[PDB]
Amino acid sequence: VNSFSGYLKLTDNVYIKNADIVEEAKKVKPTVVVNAANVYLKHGGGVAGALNKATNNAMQVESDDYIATNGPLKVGGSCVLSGHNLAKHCLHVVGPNVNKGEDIQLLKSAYENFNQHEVLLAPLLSAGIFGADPIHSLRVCVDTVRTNVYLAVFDKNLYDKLVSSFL
Ligand SMILES: CC1(C)CC[C@H](CO)N(c2ncnc3[nH]ccc23)C1
Repeated sequence: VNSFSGYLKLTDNVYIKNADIVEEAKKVKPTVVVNAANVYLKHGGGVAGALNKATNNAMQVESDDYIATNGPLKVGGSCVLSGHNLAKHCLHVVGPNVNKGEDIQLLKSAYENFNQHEVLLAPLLSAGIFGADPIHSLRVCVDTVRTNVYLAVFDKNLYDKLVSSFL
């Protein structure tokens, strides 16, 4: 039993809700919140920009030190950093950005990072400003993640379309 509330159950391990991931994280304070990161951990917009703003830019400061030490992530890769005031940990995961020409096949590799954590709060990878089809992203999530994932979908219209079209 966990403190996630109001989710629709899609499968044995995947749950979905129309919610702002920032507000969800502040309420639940989960062990792991997933960020829709880029390889440089530049948290300028979308989910990443919103999460960073909620940390008063502490996420960006930590991220800049991480990159200075380690260099950029791989597309499809991830790193674990602090969750600041939002969660214990933040799993920064890089899904392919279709608006940069990146291979959508890497979306499965991106979701595989979730399997290293027993429970996560997460957005749909590569959705929003990353330019991928969110229905497809949900399909890959369900077919790849085996741990317990609680998906927050910000757009209410998009949430209803994902539920109604789910197979
Ligand atoms: C374009 C979106 C409405 C759809 C998919 C992603 C990840 O779920 N989106 C978010 N989902 C949940 N919380 C969020 N906060 C800021 C953006 C955001 C944007």
